[PDB]
Amino acid sequence: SPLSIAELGPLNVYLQIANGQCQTKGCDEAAAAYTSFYTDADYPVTKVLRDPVYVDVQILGRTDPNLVLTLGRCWATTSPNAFSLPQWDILIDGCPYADDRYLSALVPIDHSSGLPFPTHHSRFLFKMFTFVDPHSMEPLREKVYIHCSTAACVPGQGVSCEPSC
Amino acid sequence: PKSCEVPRDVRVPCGVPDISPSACDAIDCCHDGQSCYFGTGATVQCTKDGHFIVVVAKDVTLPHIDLETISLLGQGQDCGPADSNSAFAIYYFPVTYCGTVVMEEPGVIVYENRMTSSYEVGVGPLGAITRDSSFELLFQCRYRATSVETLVVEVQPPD
Amino acid sequence: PAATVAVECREDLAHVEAKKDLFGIGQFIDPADLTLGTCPPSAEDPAAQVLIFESPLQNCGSVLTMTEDSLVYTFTLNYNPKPLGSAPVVRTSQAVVIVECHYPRKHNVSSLALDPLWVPFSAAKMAEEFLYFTLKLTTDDFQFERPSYQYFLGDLIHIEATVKQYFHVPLRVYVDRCVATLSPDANSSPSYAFIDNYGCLLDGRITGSDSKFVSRPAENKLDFQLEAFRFQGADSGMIYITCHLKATSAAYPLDAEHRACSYIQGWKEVSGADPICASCESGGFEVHANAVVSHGTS
Ligand SMILES: *[C@@H]1O[C@H](CO)[C@@H](O[C@@H]2O[C@H](CO)[C@@H](O[C@@H]3O[C@H](CO[C@H]4O[C@H](CO)[C@@H](O)[C@H](O)[C@@H]4O)[C@@H](O)[C@H](O[C@H]4O[C@H](CO)[C@@H](O)[C@H](O)[C@@H]4O[C@@H]4O[C@H](CO)[C@@H](O[C@@H]5O[C@H](CO)[C@H](O)[C@H](O)[C@H]5O)[C@H](O)[C@H]4NC(C)=O)[C@@H]3O)[C@H](O)[C@H]2NC(C)=O)[C@H](O)[C@H]1NC(C)=O
Repeated sequence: SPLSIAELGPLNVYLQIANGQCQTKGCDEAAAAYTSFYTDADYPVTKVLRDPVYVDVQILGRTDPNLVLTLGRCWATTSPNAFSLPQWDILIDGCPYADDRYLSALVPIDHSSGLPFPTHHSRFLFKMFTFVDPHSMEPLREKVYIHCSTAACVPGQGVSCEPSC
Repeated sequence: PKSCEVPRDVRVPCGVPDISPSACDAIDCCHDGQSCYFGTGATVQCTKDGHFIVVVAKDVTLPHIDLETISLLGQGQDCGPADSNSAFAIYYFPVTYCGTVVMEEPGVIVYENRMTSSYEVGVGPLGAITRDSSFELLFQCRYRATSVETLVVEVQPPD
Repeated sequence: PAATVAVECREDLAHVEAKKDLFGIGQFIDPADLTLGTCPPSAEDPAAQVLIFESPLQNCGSVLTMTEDSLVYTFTLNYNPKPLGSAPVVRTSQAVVIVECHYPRKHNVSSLALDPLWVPFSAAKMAEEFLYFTLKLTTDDFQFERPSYQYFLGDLIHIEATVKQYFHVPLRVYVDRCVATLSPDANSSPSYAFIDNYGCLLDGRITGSDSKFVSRPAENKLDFQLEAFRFQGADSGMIYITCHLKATSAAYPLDAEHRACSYIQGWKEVSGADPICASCESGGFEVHANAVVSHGTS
């Protein structure tokens, strides 16, 4: 019987790479990284192989603390197009890719992070690499791009908003 | 460029005790006044008994080079690192072994061998990656093969 | 309500506009009777006759739901009329309007370009050392070094030249010259090159001797014998012998400059490759010949 009105509204997700530097030798490097993030001018960003790349994925401009950002598959490409090949897997089903020796890792984002809405963020790290032509097993000498599928999630429903791993 | 700024916990001594500074220089080593040690980089030494000696700093590449990835021109039990510390790897094998190529030149016998490192590749369904560098070293032994030898005799008429 | 309740859905906030003539009845409602959940209207538009609510999506009695495509914030704009003054009377009917704000739930994100870095290594190295030889007087079987260096005329001086093989590829030794002198100086006069021209043992050729290259017990060894002698004006007995020794791999082809030759009724090569020695018969040496006279009977 009653009336019902409905409309759309924006909801945005943003991915950035951390550039925080350890305060002094001995600090917690993983924590120190996310104290700063690269800007657009800084790219393309040079990072040596095997080095830790700290990534932060975030919902922008929301104020509801019940929202939980959940990551799906996070992968890498040789070109800007995320559907382009070849691809390497960093996260699958929200949990580190298992067939990589230099295993990726999820970074807990607990109160120690001290974020206004820590639920809106999801952080993870991977070890820097370069793509190789499998036939010749030689460096492709091409840039790398990092991509993630994300979903905003609501706890208390029938769905789970955290990755079991 | 090769430099001798090696700290004392990882120095590899060069195998001639109480060698003089200029002799230690001749073997392509470093001398600090009290000791002789291998410098920073790749060092090649050919010794009198016909054995290769190679010293390689693991920091010649970024990221550092692993000791399994490196392989010589031929396979064998003696072709792996003979010794190693946290910073250097030491190879010691006969000039006959490990696929060494022998060349002939006028007055010198030339041995040649080659270190190559192979990327370890992670392969996935849709990609292939590596996190290693490459290391290639071509080293030779040029054994000079002529000398002036002498002897003496005394000949007396029979008596 | 048909066009009464409109909504704008923003990132953090919902903005609801209701027409003051909520029911299209010509008579405006009490803005105190219209509540979004339990929230009163925020402002008024005396020109558009619009009661304006603004609530962050988690406030004002909002229910949040999940679907495949979207997140849904569902509000309830409730109009509960109250008595029109001291009179216990109401002239409107109660109503509720459902306000929904949809938000795209799923997204994919990308980073900007990363550039991998590594330092490869490529260099060439050379190193040097010497092959080491031995030249030693030996015994009649070229088996042991001779304890003494003294000989009589007509004896054989047995000498062996060896290149020490150690771990090298099979080596062959060569003796391409030997100069005999009275003084240790190899250029001193008198001097006699009993071996010369790259291995030619010219003694047996010029002196008519049995001096020859006996044999090679191993490729890195070469045995030869030299029948003793003295110089014409020599008062001293000691004679100094200085030789050039060479070496190659056993796989190096025997050559006119890589040979060990001796004149035995014809130039002869130890190892049997006799033709190699053809060029030992050069100029510069004069074969000895004893004189001749006619036949007489004693
Ligand atoms: C956000 O990011 C997400 C993560 O990156 C994105 O999701 C990805 O989207 C891509 C593109 O759609 C998907 O790729 C497809 O995946 C399916 C299934 O993959 C499974 O396995 C992977 C393992 O890694 C899992 O991750 C995944 O979840 C699934 O379990 C593949 O089948 C697809 O391959 C086919 O399509 C591609 C093009 O898309 C072709 O290049 C390829 O050759 C394949 O072609 C098919 O070939 C078969 C034969 O093998 C054909 O079948 C034949 O058909 C004929 C005619 O009909 C006849 O019947 C024959 O009998 C029959 O055999 C078939 O017709 C071909 N189909 C084509 C060409 O379409 C492809 O790889 C990713 O899987 C997906 N990942 C995840 C995790 O979901 C998401 O899209 C992003 N969102 C946005 C908005 O950007």
